[PDB]
Amino acid sequence: AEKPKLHYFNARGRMESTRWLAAAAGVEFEEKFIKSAEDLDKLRNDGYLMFQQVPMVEIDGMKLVQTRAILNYIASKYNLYGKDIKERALIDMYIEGIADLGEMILLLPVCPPEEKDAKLALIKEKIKNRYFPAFEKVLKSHGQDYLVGNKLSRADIHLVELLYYVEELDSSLISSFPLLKALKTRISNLPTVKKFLQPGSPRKPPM
Amino acid sequence: KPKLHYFNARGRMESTRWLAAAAGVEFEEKFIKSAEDLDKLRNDGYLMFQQVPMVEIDGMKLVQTRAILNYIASKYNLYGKDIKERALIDMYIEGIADLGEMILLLPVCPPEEKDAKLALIKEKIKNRYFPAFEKVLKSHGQDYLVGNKLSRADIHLVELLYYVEELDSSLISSFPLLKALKTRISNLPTVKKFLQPGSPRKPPMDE
Repeated sequence: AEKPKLHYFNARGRMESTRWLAAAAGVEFEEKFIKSAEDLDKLRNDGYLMFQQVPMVEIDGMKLVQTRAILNYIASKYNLYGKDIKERALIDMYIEGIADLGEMILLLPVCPPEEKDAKLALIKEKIKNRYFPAFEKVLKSHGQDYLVGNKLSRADIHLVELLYYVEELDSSLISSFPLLKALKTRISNLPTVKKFLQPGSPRKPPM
Repeated sequence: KPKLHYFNARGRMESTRWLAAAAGVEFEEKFIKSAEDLDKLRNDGYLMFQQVPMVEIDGMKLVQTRAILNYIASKYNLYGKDIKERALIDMYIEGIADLGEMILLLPVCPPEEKDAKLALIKEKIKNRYFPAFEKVLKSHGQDYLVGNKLSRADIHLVELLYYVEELDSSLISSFPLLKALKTRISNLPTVKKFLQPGSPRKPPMDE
């Protein structure tokens, strides 16, 4: 078959969690960077973007836009979405929480300086009182190596992706959560993830 | 019977009310009225991220809108036949949610920004979203968005068409197929029942 093709800017943005997930799944893919406005216009004009926006991933005859659509399909194809419907609910619950926190951090740079030193305080407070304790609690509930069904899933990947960004913001934030640390160590040590974390992978830098 | 915990309002629960009801599911609701109605669910451990919507369903307490919806869509055979169908469904409904979201928080928009944000929402409706969906209907000529059969995508799009009608009734005017769909979907027994006075269908907010 043809290798999936990822169309985005040569940046993290809204395409990174897809890069992490496909790499974690050991899926080989090609990137096509948008590097000019005219490049993006090429895409619209050719009819490649349903809602005129990227990320778009070409995969299995499809031109999938919308991060959640692209990720849902990849997680499913490569068996990282639970073994049943109830497992998918826990997974969706977890990863939607991660997306919410993700979202905040993603857009934190593109706001005013006036709204900034409170939005940061508000992010850090939610990490430490809402988000991190909830994932710790889940890992403590079962004592197992993965978040769901004692098997690696997209929740592990997306959370560990998130714990990497949380590190860049403030490395002290995980410090009271030992099981999250252990998870971040365990997942970074999986062969595919470890390859992704190595220099030269498709992992992107911060802005 | 599933139990919706939300405020007595549309909010982030309404699209679940539509979907439950389209699928012939009787649910109960439990309305939060005070900040200490909310505060009870948090300390009771009922909310994973201390937030509503929450649905009690099949022994789970599911939070996050997308988790609830995905679960209900699959359980009631409204999520397509396979992963490729779901992907087209996901692509479509995430587009819908993106527009839904802009419309959902128009009321809470800073008042000096409201004029531009409203004007931008209409531009997107007219140029981005409504044509994408007209083009889909026109490409297969079939009565439903996906798989020649009822899916959550038809339900979510129709719901949106009603919020767009409340905003500006001219917007749908040159989208014949969107018009045709809104009509056919609103005459499905369960939906017609939902649109009738005295259902769990919630009003627009006003203050």
